[PDB]
Amino acid sequence: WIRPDAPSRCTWQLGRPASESPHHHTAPAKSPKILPDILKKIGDTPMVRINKIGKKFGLKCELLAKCEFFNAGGSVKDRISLRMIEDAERDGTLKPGDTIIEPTSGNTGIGLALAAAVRGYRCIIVMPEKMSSEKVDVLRALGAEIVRTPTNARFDSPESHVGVAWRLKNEIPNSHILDQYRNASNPLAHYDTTADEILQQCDGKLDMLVASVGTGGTITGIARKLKEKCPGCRIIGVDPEGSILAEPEELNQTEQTTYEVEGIGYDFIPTVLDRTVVDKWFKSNDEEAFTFARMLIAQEGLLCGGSAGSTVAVAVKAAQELQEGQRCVVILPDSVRNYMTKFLSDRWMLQKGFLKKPWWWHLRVQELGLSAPLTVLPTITCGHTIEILREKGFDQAPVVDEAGVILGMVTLGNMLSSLLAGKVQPSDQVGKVIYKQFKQIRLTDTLGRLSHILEMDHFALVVHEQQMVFGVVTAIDLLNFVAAQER
Amino acid sequence: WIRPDAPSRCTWQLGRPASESPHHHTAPAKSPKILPDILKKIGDTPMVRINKIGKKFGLKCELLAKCEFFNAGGSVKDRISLRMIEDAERDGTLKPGDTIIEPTSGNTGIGLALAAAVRGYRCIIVMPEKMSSEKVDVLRALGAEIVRTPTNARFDSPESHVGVAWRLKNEIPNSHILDQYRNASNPLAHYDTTADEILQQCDGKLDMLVASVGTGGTITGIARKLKEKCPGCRIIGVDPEGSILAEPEELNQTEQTTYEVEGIGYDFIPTVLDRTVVDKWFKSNDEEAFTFARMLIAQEGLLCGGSAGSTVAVAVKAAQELQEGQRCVVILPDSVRNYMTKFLSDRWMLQKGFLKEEDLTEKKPWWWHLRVQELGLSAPLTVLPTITCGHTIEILREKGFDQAPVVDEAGVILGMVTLGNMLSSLLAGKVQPSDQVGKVIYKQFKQIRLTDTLGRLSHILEMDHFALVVHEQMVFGVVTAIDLLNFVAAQER
Ligand code: HEM
Ligand code: HEM
Ligand SMILES: *Cc1c(COP(=O)(O)O)cnc(C)c1O
Ligand SMILES: *Cc1c(COP(=O)(O)O)cnc(C)c1O
Ligand code: NA
Ligand code: NA
Repeated sequence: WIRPDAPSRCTWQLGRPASESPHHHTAPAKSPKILPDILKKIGDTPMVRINKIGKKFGLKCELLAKCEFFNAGGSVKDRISLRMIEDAERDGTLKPGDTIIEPTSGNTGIGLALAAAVRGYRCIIVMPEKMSSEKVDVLRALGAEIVRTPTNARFDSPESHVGVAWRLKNEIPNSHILDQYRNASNPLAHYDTTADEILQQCDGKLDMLVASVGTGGTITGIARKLKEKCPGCRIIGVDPEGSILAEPEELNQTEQTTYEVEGIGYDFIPTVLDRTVVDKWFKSNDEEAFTFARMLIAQEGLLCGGSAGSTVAVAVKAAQELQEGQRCVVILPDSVRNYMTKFLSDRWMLQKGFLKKPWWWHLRVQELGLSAPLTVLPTITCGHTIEILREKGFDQAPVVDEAGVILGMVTLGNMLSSLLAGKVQPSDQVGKVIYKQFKQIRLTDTLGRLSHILEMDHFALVVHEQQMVFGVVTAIDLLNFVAAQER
Repeated sequence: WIRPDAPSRCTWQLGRPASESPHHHTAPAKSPKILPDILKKIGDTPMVRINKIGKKFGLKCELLAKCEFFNAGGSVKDRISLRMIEDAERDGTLKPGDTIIEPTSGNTGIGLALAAAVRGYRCIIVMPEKMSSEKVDVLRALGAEIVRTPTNARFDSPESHVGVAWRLKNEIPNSHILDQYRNASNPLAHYDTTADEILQQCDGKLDMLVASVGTGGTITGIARKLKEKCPGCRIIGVDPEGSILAEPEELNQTEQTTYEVEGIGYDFIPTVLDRTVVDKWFKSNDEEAFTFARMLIAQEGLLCGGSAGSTVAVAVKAAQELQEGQRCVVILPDSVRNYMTKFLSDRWMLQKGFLKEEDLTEKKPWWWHLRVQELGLSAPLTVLPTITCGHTIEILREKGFDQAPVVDEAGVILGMVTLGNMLSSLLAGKVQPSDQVGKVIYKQFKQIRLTDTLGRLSHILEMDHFALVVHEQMVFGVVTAIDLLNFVAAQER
């Protein structure tokens, strides 16, 4: 076994010329008009000015986001996945149809699974239990095999994601662990490409770089290059509370060692992380990470993930010293796709304790002044439905059976349109026209609750615990109320 | 009210010089090094060669995918959202802080909500009930207000997405419906940009273009440009069963008018759709759409949506008429993000009948239907929750076990402890020998029955490390992925 935290034997030093590098460096390769496969859509990610969040928190400098979620697999890790595989192929390590096994928090796994799918490798991913089910869904669809490990397993225990990866490799002939924690291809991808894109996009002018840290390849690769090209650029590392990557060590004094944000922080120092090139660390927490991720979406239209939020949360503190004319770049590592049922969900945010209202929000449904609806039996014909709605002056009716079970809604307009198009005959029962989907809501529920319900259903049927329908309410009724009140 | 199917008053005809257009026309532009905002990340999408799928279905031509899911909002509609807003701003129609209301199947709503978030407009989306909750979650996060309409509401009834959009607008001052069904800004975005990109990318050489159809903006804009610049190019339109877009009308004969694929097909002919520039239509269905979308992911690594699947399902038939050296381009409209809990989920697919246990078990390994009991389980040592960390080390070592379920006096399973994690914890000073195991115990696990299959175990092991075998409450066994691997390897030796 080779431990993921063994001290690095890299003899790189700032001031040492590139000639002396024992490593293979891949230069930018002119992209053809037609990409031979999706793996060429990795790199050259956009750099986008942040327009509202910096100003809101009193930054004077320019704040720019390097948006790594536009890579083919949706994350920054697509760069290292591709580079680790290509170098291993060049080395003769990785032969056609071999098996790739990787311990990952998710994104390196997705990157590797995507390349494996394209290139024809068997791919086995080992991922802690805390990681999102959205990651599992994409991994499965890409044909990866998936093993999970307890989130709280110490990294050197047999059941850690690293321990289990090495134990699987030992049982599977022609398997390899490319090993993002030790493989130079990880930070070198960022040194050769990500860093050169940033310089190019900024015309070599950059005062601060803020990056969250997991393996440390991103911050290490970018920093080694920037210290060479742009030594005035301050390097700011972001580490979650619970992790021990940050220096000085006094920053890491808490009991808690778990957190909800995914992809950053560890219980060991990865070999590829060079902490000497980080000028200053900040600790982040889950609440600010998710607050800022939601802000990035809502104010900048940037559909990014949790650690992107961590990074920007730090950047608005760290770049406060910068002046107008100066420039801070942040790395946004992955996409909102990984977190659809996590921080993107208000219910989740509430459950986890991580979370303004219009004037009408706390009012109750009954204050709408509901009209008691006409109801019809499910045995009514399409023709008699038209006749009774028009005769009684209603445009719709709940269909309710003899036992009082609400079966759905019919409307005058849809019944007429269906008749006139020959979809139903006047003597048909209403089965082919009835709207079956609706949501019940109480007389005593809030209009806020109604508003939420109306994001999923057209019709809310008003009921009460104490068999009767008190009203049918749609979004137009709620608007009419709100508008009338304020006119 | 203006019906979204009124006959087009456009007098374009194939052969009329571009100098006769009365429209505003843009073109693809080089983008700046630093984007001023994310709305610049729209257009110039990749054209990617499809390497496995074409060959597998016998195609001789080159098959290329235009991947619109790389746009800022995740779809092709980001092009028309931006264009409709920019034109309405230049017009003087849309003023600072006005309200945008749009009837949408979801992607145009997302596009407009994204632009509205950036530029500061109130945005109200009106979306049929069938559209995914993933769309709702993105819309919500972008600050859009969301209203829904019955999926099988006829377009001309008051409760359709188009009818409800009109009724909302009438009650909200300073609101506008940009109206993708009638607004020239929709097909023009594709005529001016999408089509020109496709031609630049193909060096002006292609033989067939296959596109699925909803508003008709994509196919109409592309086809009008291609018919002018590449008149050999065959235009193939894809329409779901249940929709009336396709011609001849005989193709549209069907029992149902509902389907699960999102973003294509309608019960009316949108004003922006020019069907005269479509050479041939193919009817698609849900099963092939989702089969092909999953195949695009699994074989090409293209993280696309349902209608992308519809399009490729048709392309592998339509392009059979092409020979080696010809080229077919397909439009892939949106991303897998919208369908995470729909076609991406095997449970949803099974529930819907688009996946049948038969070919779900054809691809299955020999061990798949063996039972957990056939692993030959060892009775595990269990320990009480009052055991100390020190005594856990001792009893595991003494009795020869690497792990033990923690089980209270009443038989409740509290979790697992392991020798390795207990020792690492002790050596690192996280616990002391006399501590109880609360801080080291793994509380997460999944129960499985002796009579469950190894296929079921395999699924379980994609979510949990430990499966604890129980029966109707003694523990029969503890199983992990490594145990399953060892068993399969031993039987295959
Ligand atoms: C003048 C430039 C450089 C020199 C002279 C240098 C030198 C070395 C040497 C001697 C090794 C040890 C090989 C071995 O133990 O088998 C090594 C490993 C490594 N280098 Fe470099 N290196 C340079 C640049 C870089 C850069 C730019 C990066 C990353 C951005 C990097 C990352 C690594 C990593 C991750 C390893 C593996 C560490 C280990 O196994 O302990 N190096 N380097
Ligand atoms: C090249 C010569 C073209 C001419 C002479 C032409 C002409 C016209 C005219 C005169 C109208 C106004 C209808 C009215 O309100 O009276 C119109 C509307 C329109 N045009 Fe064009 N057009 C051209 C190209 C295009 C192209 C390339 C597209 C789409 C790619 C397009 C799509 C439309 C649409 C969607 C409308 C709105 C239709 C309506 O409201 O009924 N046109 N066009
Ligand atoms: C990997 C990752 C990071 C950190 O990048 P390293 O190069 O591993 O330090 C941050 N966020 C997410 C979501 C990641 O996957
Ligand atoms: C809009 C859309 C289509 C059809 O494009 P049109 O330009 O409206 O014909 C196909 N698929 C998806 C997912 C869409 O959003
Ligand atoms: Na993590
Ligand atoms: Na649809």
